[PDB]
Amino acid sequence: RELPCAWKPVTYEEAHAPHYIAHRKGWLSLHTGNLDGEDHAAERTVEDVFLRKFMWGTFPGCLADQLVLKRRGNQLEICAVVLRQLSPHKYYFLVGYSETLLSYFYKCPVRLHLQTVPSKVVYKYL
Amino acid sequence: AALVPGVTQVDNKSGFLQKRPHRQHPGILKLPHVRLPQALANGAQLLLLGSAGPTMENQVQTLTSYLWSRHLPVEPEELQRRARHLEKKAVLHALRKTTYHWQELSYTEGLSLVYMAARLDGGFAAVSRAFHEIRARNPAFQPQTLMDFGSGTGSVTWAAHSIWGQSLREYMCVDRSAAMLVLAEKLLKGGSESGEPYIPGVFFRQFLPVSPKVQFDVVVSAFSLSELPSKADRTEVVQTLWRKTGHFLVLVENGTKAGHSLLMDARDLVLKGKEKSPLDPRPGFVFAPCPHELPCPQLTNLACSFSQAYHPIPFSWNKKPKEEKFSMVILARGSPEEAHRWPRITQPVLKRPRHVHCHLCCPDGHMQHAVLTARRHGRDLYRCARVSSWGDLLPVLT
Amino acid sequence: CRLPPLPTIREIIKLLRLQAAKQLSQNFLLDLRLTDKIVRKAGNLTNAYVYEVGPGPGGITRSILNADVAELLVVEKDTRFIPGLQMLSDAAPGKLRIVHGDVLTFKVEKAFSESLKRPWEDDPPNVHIIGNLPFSVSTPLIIKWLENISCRDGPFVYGRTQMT
RNA sequence: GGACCUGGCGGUGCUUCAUAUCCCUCUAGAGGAGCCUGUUCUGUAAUCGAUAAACCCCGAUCAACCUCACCACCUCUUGCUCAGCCUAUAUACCGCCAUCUUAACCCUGAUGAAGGCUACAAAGUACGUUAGGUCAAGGUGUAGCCCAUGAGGUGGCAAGAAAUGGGCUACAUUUUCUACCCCAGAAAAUUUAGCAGUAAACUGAGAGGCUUAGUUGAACAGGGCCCUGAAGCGCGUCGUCAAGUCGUAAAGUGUACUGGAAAGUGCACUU
Ligand SMILES: C[S@@+](CC[C@H](N)C(=O)[O-])C[C@H]1O[C@@H](n2cnc3c(N)ncnc32)[C@H](O)[C@@H]1O
Ligand code: SF4
Ligand SMILES: [Mg+2]
Ligand SMILES: [Mg+2]
Ligand SMILES: [Mg+2]
Ligand SMILES: [Mg+2]
Ligand SMILES: [Mg+2]
Ligand SMILES: [Mg+2]
Repeated sequence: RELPCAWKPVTYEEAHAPHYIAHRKGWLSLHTGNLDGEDHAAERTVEDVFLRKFMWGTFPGCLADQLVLKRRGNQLEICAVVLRQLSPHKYYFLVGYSETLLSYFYKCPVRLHLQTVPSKVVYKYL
Repeated sequence: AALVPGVTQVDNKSGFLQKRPHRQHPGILKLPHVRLPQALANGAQLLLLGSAGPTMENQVQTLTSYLWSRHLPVEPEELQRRARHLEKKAVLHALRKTTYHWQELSYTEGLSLVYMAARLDGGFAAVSRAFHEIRARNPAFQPQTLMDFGSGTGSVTWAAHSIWGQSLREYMCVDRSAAMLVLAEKLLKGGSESGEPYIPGVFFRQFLPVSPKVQFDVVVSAFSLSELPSKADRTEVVQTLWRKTGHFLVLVENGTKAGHSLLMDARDLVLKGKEKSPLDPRPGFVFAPCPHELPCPQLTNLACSFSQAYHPIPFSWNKKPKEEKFSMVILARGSPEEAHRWPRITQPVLKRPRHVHCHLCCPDGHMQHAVLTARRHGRDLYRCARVSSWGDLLPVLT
Repeated sequence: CRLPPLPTIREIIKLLRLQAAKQLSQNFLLDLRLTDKIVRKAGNLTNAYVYEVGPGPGGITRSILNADVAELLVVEKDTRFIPGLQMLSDAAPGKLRIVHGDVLTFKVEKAFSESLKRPWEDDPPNVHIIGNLPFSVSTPLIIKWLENISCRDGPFVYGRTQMT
């Protein structure tokens, strides 16, 4: 263009800035590690990193939004939001596959909670 | 590769090694900590007496950081190139995010005072080191005539005075800002609107003279080309200054990637003469800091800068000594004096037990990271490297 | 031959201590280019002896010195311009000889050497006068010099000196 | 050739006040002595340089015959262990800090360029960036030397002088010691804050120079600005030799005379 001539849909998580994390947004992962006195916060962080990368590479172009990783006791719930573009048979295949891999990789009863949506739920435009 | 272990030897001319210690070897160009002339500091403080409170400290810091982190203006072709990719992968917003907003600084009276308080001592130190280069390597040079493009507060004028005042007789100071010209005159007159100038023969002009007939012995441009709004303006200004340069053209910018790129563009422009039949037919070479005229081996991803420590003007916020990091290039008319041009140390020298790290820009146009040790290179060359510092010349031959 | 830059009207107001531009009571030709034209029209001045009247800021002075004169006798009434003319003399050693006094009473007949005196019937004697004076002073001056030509005295002791 | 219109000055000054930050005033403390650091000059072959590496076993500390570092001489060699070095690089990334940038509709002018307000209302409504610092409470790599950037041995090195910048100690009579916790007895120039539970003085608790809890408790408190805010008036609408590879920021109209003409005077007219 020209020098003084210079002088995108976003979901809720994308729209709101980091300084709203406890004001408007929430926390994607929920666990006891960061509480006072509790241990293994770093191990939970590393587990979260691996889960997010694995899920984004195992459901490519399906996840409409970011994961929600809940932990109760030794349970590990992945609440994901996906699109209605892939066939349900492939979704069932991938759910079973991912559940079994993550259970045998983290030695805990992992479980997965797909929620399909017709399309990205755009909050605003930035 | 100007240091081959066991082959390259110290350059002993004038019987250097025999008659004088290693701490005074001819490539030692380091300057002691710079102190501004008492008249200049007193004038600055007197002019700033009106308002020197906590606001002025913040204003000085903000202006300093803004000038240091300022980028070169974005050429329109660059906007097109980036916009094409952004479209391929809203685009205007992405450009507003990923492009530097370059603005003209209008130096009114308040911003002139702030710029004085923020940059007078730093500019003085940088220009003093640049001038000391010439003085040390050519002690016979006795200039009678100096021009200063973008002479803001007169730092170049004062440094040239401190060095060559017994011969200089005319100081042309070009600056389109009336407030900055007024401030420079007040500084020369002891900070008082009425008085007698400390330096004789200083002429102040608001427009750059453009005529190859009038030619100056030293032409200086310190932290001035970064304020020009486009590459076309920079090119025309550099061409004019080189045309009017008689012996030496000293260009000094901030020691950043932007400053180094600007200076290397100017260096290439001057070296690759395009004028078909100029009034002055003498060619130009790089007197310092480059030992060659080949393209800079650090323009790819790094920069090239030099440091000069100095004592700031006493203020409510200036307590400890500071360091001025600046890029420089000196272009001289004629041809190189001899074929024994020496490597330049372009980074801090690291002294470690029984070895020394020097990063050298060799005459062949390449950088060399040399770890000089006595057993490998020779006792005399090891001691010369041990005593040398950032921005000095290493006397090595063959 | 490098000479000092011509003073702009700002430096001239500062020099005369008026502090403003509408109080000069004088008009200066601060265009070195028109003065080049005038000195060109004065003739060929190479190795000539020029008696320049009404120097003022020194545009005419700079123009004349740019031509290869031998001696340039300057006669200035005001002392605020002698500093500038002294700087001019230093810039061009040996050529500018400055004097303080009135042109209506200054005696040019003794100024130059007696080896320049040509006879009246021969060519003009290599001695020129150039002048940009106040018009309140150039008319009495030309009347006086016309009387001098009639009597063959004064500036015309050297012969048929040409005036511009 | 005639009439009209838009304008633009990246413009120029002033006026009044809101004028808080910043001022100026005003208030209260901060220079001597002894050591330690910064800069300069002088001097040496050389470093008055450092202790996850001495000493000390009150605090700290100087040189210590510690040891590393420097200078001058030497020695060792397949050796420690497919050896050995904290030698470089965050100018490798990550991390941690910091810098900078981030339209429509409706009327008027004869349907011309063009213009549209009055409140006791008259056409107007809708992330990147950085030769950045950090290798001391943290990582993932990449390079270097490998008859030496490794391991030893013998000597030396242990500086001098000023002016100024900074830091640590003691600096008392409104003091010090005991009993008490307040009626006893003995001793002898810049700068930092201000704006109040603040300054100053005095205690406790912590993680092991930094975070929290208390006690006593002042002095001064007036004038004006920079700069945005709120508006108003005015002004203002450059030249030249051959184009820049040029320089720079009462008043009028006629006519006559003008030889002290950068324009003056005389006569007649105009606003
Ligand atoms: C702010 S000074 C830079 C610092 C100054 N050189 C010093 O030594 O401290 C640069 C000045 O150059 C002026 N400038 C920019 N372009 C110019 C030009 N073409 N001719 C003359 N001055 C120019 C600007 O007004 C600006 O004030
Ligand atoms: S000294 Fe070398 S690295 Fe520096 S600007 Fe010159 S050529 Fe480049
Ligand atoms: Mg080290
Ligand atoms: Mg020592
Ligand atoms: Mg070691
Ligand atoms: Mg870095
Ligand atoms: Mg008359
Ligand atoms: Mg008349």
